[PDB]
Amino acid sequence: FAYDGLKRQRLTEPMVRNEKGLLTHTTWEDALSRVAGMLQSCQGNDVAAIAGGLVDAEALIALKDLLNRVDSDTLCTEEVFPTAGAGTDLRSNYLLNTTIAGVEEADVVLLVGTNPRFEAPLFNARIRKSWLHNDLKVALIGSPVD
Amino acid sequence: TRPTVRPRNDVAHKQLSAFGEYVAEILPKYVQQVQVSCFSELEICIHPDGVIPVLTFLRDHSNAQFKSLADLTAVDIPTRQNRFEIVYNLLSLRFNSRIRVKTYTDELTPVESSVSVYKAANWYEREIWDMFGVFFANHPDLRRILTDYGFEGHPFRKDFPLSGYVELRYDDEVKRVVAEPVELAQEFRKFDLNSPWEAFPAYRQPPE
Amino acid sequence: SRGEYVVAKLDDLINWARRSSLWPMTFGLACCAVEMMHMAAPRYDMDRFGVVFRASPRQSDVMIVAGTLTNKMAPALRKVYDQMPEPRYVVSMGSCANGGGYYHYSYSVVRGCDRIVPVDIYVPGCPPTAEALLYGILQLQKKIKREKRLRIWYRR
Amino acid sequence: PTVKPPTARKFIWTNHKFNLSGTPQQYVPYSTTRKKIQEWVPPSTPYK
Amino acid sequence: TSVKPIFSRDMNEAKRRVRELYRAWYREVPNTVHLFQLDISVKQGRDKVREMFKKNAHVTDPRVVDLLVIKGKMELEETINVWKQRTHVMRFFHETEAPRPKDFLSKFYVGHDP
Amino acid sequence: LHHAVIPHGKGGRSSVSGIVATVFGATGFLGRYLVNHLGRMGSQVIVPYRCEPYDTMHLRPMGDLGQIIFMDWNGRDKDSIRRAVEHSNVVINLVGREWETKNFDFEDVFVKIPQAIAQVSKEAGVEKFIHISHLNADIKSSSKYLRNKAVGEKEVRETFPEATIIKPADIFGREDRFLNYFANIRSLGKKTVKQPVYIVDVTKGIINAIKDPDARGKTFAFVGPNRYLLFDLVQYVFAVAHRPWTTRDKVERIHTTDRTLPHLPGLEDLGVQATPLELKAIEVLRRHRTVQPAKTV
Amino acid sequence: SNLTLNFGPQGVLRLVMELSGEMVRKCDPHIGLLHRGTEKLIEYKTYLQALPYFDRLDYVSMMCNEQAYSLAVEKLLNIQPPPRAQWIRVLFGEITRLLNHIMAVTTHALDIGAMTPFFWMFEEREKMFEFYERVSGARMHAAYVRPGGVHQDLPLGLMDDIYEFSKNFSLRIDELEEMLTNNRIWRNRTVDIGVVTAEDALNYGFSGVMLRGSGIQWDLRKTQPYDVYDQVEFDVPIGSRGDCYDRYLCRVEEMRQSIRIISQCLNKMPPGEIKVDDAKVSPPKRAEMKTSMESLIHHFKLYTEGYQVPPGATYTAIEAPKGEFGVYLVSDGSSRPYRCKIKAPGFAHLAGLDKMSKGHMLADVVAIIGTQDIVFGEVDR
Amino acid sequence: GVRTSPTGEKVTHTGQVYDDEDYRRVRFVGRQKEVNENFAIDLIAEQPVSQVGSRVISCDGGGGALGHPRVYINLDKETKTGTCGYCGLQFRQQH
Amino acid sequence: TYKYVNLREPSMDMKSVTDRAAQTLLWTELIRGLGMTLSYLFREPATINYPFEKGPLSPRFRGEHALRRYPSGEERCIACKLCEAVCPAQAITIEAEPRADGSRRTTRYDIDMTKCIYCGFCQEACPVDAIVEGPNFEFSTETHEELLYNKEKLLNNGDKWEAEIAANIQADYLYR
Ligand SMILES: CCCCCCCCCCCCCCCCCC(=O)OC[C@H](COP(=O)(O)OCCN)OC(=O)CCCCCCCCCCCCCCCCC
Ligand SMILES: NC(=O)C1=CN([C@@H]2O[C@H](COP(=O)(O)OP(=O)(O)OC[C@H]3O[C@@H](n4cnc5c(N)ncnc54)[C@H](OP(=O)(O)O)[C@@H]3O)[C@@H](O)[C@H]2O)C=CC1
Ligand code: SF4
Ligand code: SF4
Ligand code: SF4
Ligand SMILES: [Zn+2]
Repeated sequence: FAYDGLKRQRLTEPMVRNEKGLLTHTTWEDALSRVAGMLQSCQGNDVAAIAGGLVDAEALIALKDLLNRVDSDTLCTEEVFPTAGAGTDLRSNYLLNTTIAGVEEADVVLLVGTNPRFEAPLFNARIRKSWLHNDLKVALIGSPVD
Repeated sequence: TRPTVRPRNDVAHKQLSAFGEYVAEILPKYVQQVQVSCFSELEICIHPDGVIPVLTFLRDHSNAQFKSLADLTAVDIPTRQNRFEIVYNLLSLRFNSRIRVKTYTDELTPVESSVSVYKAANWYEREIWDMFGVFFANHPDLRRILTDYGFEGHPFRKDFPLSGYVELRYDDEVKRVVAEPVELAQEFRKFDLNSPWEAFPAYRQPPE
Repeated sequence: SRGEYVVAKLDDLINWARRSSLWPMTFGLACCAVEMMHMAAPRYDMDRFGVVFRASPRQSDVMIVAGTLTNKMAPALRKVYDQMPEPRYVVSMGSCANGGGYYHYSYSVVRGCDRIVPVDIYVPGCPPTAEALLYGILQLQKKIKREKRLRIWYRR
Repeated sequence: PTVKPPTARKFIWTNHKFNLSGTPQQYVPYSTTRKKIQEWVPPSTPYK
Repeated sequence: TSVKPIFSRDMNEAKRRVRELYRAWYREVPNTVHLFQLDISVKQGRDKVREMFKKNAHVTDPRVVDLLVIKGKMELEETINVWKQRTHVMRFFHETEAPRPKDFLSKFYVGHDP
Repeated sequence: LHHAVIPHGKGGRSSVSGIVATVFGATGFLGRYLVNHLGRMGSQVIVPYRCEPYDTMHLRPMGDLGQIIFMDWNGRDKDSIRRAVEHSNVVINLVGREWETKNFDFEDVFVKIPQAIAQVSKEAGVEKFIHISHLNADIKSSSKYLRNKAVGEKEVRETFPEATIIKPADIFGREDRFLNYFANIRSLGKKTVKQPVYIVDVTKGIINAIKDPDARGKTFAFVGPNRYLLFDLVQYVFAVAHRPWTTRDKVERIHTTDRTLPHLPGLEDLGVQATPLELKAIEVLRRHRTVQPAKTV
Repeated sequence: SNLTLNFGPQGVLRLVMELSGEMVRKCDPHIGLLHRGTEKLIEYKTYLQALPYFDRLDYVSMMCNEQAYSLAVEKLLNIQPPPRAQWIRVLFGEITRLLNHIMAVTTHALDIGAMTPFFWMFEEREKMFEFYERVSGARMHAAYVRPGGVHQDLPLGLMDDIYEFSKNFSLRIDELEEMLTNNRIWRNRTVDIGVVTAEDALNYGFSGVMLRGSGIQWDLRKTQPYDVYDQVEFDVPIGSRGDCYDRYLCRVEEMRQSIRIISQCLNKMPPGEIKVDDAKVSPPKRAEMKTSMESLIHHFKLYTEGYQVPPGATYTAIEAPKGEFGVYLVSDGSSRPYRCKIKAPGFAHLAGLDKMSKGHMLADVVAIIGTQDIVFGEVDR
Repeated sequence: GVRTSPTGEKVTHTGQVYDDEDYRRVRFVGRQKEVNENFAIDLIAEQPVSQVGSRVISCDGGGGALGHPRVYINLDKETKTGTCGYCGLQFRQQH
Repeated sequence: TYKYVNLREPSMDMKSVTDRAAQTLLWTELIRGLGMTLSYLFREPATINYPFEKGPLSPRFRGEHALRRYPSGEERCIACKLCEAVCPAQAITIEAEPRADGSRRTTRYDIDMTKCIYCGFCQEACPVDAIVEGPNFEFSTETHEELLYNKEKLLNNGDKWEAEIAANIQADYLYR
């Protein structure tokens, strides 16, 4: 039911700041020229990048190649994952390594610090299906959420 | 099942089954299948090398005497490696009967032209060149008959869109009807009308 | 002024003579030709309006496009339209001539004859009745009646 | 209709009109639906 | 993988047919510019025939170039016999069409089409 | 930018081009091919017409459904001009006469009408205005045409400061009055030098001046690629057309040489390759038939 | 050398003539000028939706082509119409036959020069179009004969008017036949013109009068009979010389025998329903659509999806007035056709135009294009 | 019950009216915007709530076979009327 | 069951040969054709005086489209989209939403009358008799887009023509 936010508040035209500091409509040549004029004056840690929650892999590697052409490695996300130790070098310590389906094979689940009902609702539904049909033993470390 | 159900004609069914046995055993070199539908219509499915020997048999044999070529048809079925299915509808006036002769080709194998047998085909399979792209070898005048002269592609192929790729309009700069890429003011609205429940258990195909 | 009155009466005279003596060139493309022939038939009888039956294209006043305009015949339509002397008019008759109709999404159909020739009167139907085609021809005559060639010429 | 009159309604036109094609009262087509995709209206204050 | 041929047995007979078809088109182009009273030069029509022959130059199948020679013969028959009009001849010259964007940047500017 | 005027499609007939154009004088020689080239992009073209609507019929196949809106206008009435320009984002002015009439002289056509159109389009919020003058326009010129056209150029530049003024020299096409004037005259040869520009190049230049934001406030000179003397030009027209109504002002404008203006940009700065006379003069003059090309300077 | 003419499109037809003075050495009909791609548009539309395309193929034989397509779909559905719908189909099929033969004879006389029986017989044709408008609401393209029967029952008092028409129509045939049959100018334009042998007529795929003018005793209403043609009594006219004059006489006699059939159908119309009483094929009544739940579901699903036709291929041919009109319908099990080839007689007749106009003259070409009743809608599809 | 935008352009029963800065009003310049002046949402609000003495009412829109499919409406809510889903008429149990 | 047209042998006695020669030399059947044309000269012609006289029609006639209302002003159309589903030309385009009182109604109901084939499947598919193809056939236009009806034009056609549409449906609905 969130598809009707997809037709409200949409950014449909390129916007640049005028002399009053107000966002005004413009073409793609003007907007991309005013961005590339600042990108050509940057180098090193002069330019950074933050990705959001809804970003595809193609644009992620597009912006990573572009900010490596300026030699900028400050490429950040918003959701903080700890880089102490292996970090993101090995894929095992940031995946759901078992599977969503592997909950059907489990007998004990320890849910640490999470509310899987509202973070991953169908993962919670798969835990409940294992709870019902396979008699899964679930323990939660965290706040007593329903 | 008296008022609303079409009555079965078992006499013509048994007669067309006997004549299908007859054609299948006189010509085993080309006849691959023989089938009779539930509404008593006979189909002889042959190999494309035997277009001229089968059609001259049914035209000339005294038990067949299929003198008239009613219709000549291709059917595009893209899930086959021989996607085109050439259909000959034949009428015997002596025995008051109709027979269907069916063969096959892909885009590149030519089919032998049956203008030696039935001259009626001189336009019909010519139409099959214009609509499907099936070449017919040893045809006297094979060219397009229904589409426009500079038309590229073959329209009744099922990988060809409903509209074309080009549309015509008069342009006043060049003082000429010109062709441009097709742009509709309203798209043809594809409807998905197939019911997801099985209608006919008799035609059920076995699964894998 | 006097000259305005003179050119107004002369416009009324030449508009009377051009609408009361329309000669049609009828494209018998498709089923609308049958209903044009019924508009020429003794019931509706175009000839009593001064609208003669099957004049030649090089002396006709109105091109009635009656039937589907395919891609193969669109240059022939424009060529016959170009051979018509002025003032020439075009009546579009039925849905295929109007906008493509039942063959609008076809690969081989011009989607309306107004992609080819300038159209004055759009008569809708599939086919429009012969009485409806005659209504369209009388509306064409009324359009000719309110032309202002000599009034605008005197004002230019 | 003098003998068998039509059944009267509050919405049937009391004043019939003829064919108006060629007049300033003629029909002009238009889309009868509202705007689908709402745009982001940028704020009227400066960004400082 | 053994198929029935159309006219040619290998690629050399097919190149013979392509060569004779190109010869017939090269002879026909001045008559085509003359009797259709086209506004193009004879050199420009010959460049269009060269472009339409080199468009299909990558084909390495004898049956496909057989059907291409057959369709070029049909187009030449519709050109010699005056069956085409001036419009059908000039549809090879896409004059009234806009120039299509070629680079990435102008295609980015005009729309979504790759 | 409003949502209904964002360009969509592939630039064909049923696409949206984002141009809402009001072409004054579209029922003439330049307005014909301009409404043609605008309508093949999918532009909302507004055609104000003075003439009988019959004389607008050829403008009706030029666009998609609802794309050309015909409306009446008087050249002395600012109200109909405001009624025609109050929705447009570009206003092109193509109003002109080769001769003066009883109701309209050169001052009524070249001075008052462009000032009225440009002023009313200035007070209506129109972004782009395009005025069409002649290359040989001059205040002290011998012909009343070029005098009043230079005065109208000055007035348009001072009442619409961002207006694009365009100088074609002597336009040739199928419906022209330059090659067809020479082919039917059956005046003489003098020391007059002419470079004629082709009408599709003029139309492509007008449209590339609509699309370019850097063409605002410029003055362009649309000239062909070859300057010809008058005598051998006229003899080449008689050579192509297979041959052995006027005013004195037209004679003054044929024997007036086309000035070279290097300080004004041309068709090569709007992306338009100028089409020479030797490619299109046969297309113009094949009508007049019951060839050595002309020497330049 | 020899002359080559191009009688262009100034239906419509392009003709490339190779002449040898007055003679005709080669006749090449360039067609496709009304090719609209009907039988590709049929593939994306349901069976009810593909029905009105058949009205517009032979656009002077509308309810006949409706009947042929309806018989094809009902054959693939294994259902049959009620008897009253069958008698209505045969009745309006013979009224359609009168329409087509009036069009044929009067335009064949109009092109040769006899322009008067055109006007005389189109008043009768106007009255039969009033019969179509009374039965269906449209004067030409009725969309009336549907798979399952017909769309709607006859309005009260229609059969009395079909009686009053049929009582007087034989005098109209008689005054047409007075103007043309014994006329020496009409005989001089049609007797030695386009003689077709019976073996070449069978070989060229000719059908109808084009066979029966050459003495072949073949009519599909007798030999391969459909709805109630085995229950009506009529005669089949047979020619003797295979020319334009025998085909003219065959069409006049088929008007006579159609009047005979219409008299028998008026006297033998049974009571009953007019659709098949399977509401999974033909839609229910509007009074029971608005009351019954099953009937509303069946109304919804027939006017949105349509009936599913079982998978199979059929060639259903009827005797249209131009000859054997056939529909080769291929169904894949869905509610839309997979394929619909439309056999029309004018295609094979116009293919045989080149043999029929050998050794004749240029003004005999218009007589041969008249004796083959060629409507280019059915030729080009 | 029509209303009017500040542009002077009439508002339809949908609520559609072109914006002030929208070029597509140029099609109404010199011509008229054809709106219907009998808004059905205003005309159905003038109808009286029918007081009936049953728990379930039926509606066919009047005319029998000339109306809509016949539907049954439950009238258990005294807070609210039971509106016919087709014709918009509304009913109430009188107790 | 068959008859031979044109298989008569002419007689060869002197009587019938002289009859055929008198027919040749005295042009007797040509005088017969002149007599038939002279007979139609003295008949009343079949010509009605249009526009003042109209050709006869039936209540089933399929002319210009209109959207009907209930006898309370509420429009009959409830956006079920059966009429654009069955439309063989795809001339109907419908868009809908619930309006301010919750009723299932259309915001767009367009019929391209230049696409329309006038076969009346929309009026017979409509379960509430909303869209009808009424009696009007005299609605020729001078412009192509005037034959592209939106919902407002069709509702004005219904308000214009309801006094006749309701009587035609009253005369015909028992056959439906
Ligand atoms: C200085 C002042 C004078 C200026 C010069 C003018 C001198 C006089 C010229 C002739 C008359 C000019 C006026 C013409 C008619 C103007 C009014 C008009 O058009 O009325 C229309 C009316 C018919 O009305 P309508 O719309 O057709 O209705 C159909 C009914 N179902 O029409 C009618 O009722 C009949 C119209 C008849 C028109 C007049 C007759 C024709 C012209 C005759 C003279 C010229 C031709 C001479 C012969 C030519 C060669 C044979
Ligand atoms: N050789 C050339 O073509 C050149 C032309 N130009 C300029 O380009 C412009 C267009 O050229 P061109 O097409 O040849 O000219 P046209 O004469 O062919 O077209 C002029 C247009 O303006 C209209 N018009 C003329 N006078 C008036 C008036 N008084 N009031 C209202 N409308 C009027 C005409 O309509 P109507 O039919 O009603 O008269 C027509 O639509 C002109 O300004 C011309 O000076 C510049 C350089 C060269
Ligand atoms: S609008 Fe329809 S009935 Fe008319 S000619 Fe076209 S297909 Fe035939
Ligand atoms: S009459 Fe037929 S084509 Fe016209 S809108 Fe109704 S269903 Fe569609
Ligand atoms: S007009 Fe009738 S069929 Fe069409 S959407 Fe409205 S209620 Fe349904
Ligand atoms: Zn209700």
